[PDB]
Amino acid sequence: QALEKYSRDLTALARAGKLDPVIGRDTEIRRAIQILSRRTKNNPILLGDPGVGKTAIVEGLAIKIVQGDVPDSLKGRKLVSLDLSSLIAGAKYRGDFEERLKSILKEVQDAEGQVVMFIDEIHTVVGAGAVAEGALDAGNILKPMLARGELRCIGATTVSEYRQFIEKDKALERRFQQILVEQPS
Repeated sequence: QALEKYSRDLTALARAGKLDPVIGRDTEIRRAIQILSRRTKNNPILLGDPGVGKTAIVEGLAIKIVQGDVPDSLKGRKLVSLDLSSLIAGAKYRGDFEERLKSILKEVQDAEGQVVMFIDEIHTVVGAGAVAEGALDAGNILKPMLARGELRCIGATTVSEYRQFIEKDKALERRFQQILVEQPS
């Protein structure tokens, strides 16, 4: 709330048997877990073309969490996927857009690491120019939060978009660990 409105709860979906089995991704999922367990460089970012099924890896992580197959750092966590398009479409002015986004993210922060957030197309929230001037830019809120390590976050994007919008930003580069997803599975 409005986290519930503007996110999909992957851990809840996992518990209901609503996520498809993920095969051939044990290594990638294990790596994401290791990354999420670290002090600073602890935001895994899945890189690969759309056709490799990056979201499935996040769904696999949700599955592992709910069966308790994770370190103390992730035991009992809720894993949510942020729905930015719905937030953008539902707002018209910068003020209330940012207030609603801050409200969602404060709820995550107040959970003090009990909530992990997946952000797909993450280059679109880093305030590096993917969002048009004059358009509603989540980067105003998410760039500083991510750069300061205020979120437990998994991201996804393409290699080229990562290199364009995230690479060269030393603050984000420091926080993120790339996981290359080479082939569909």
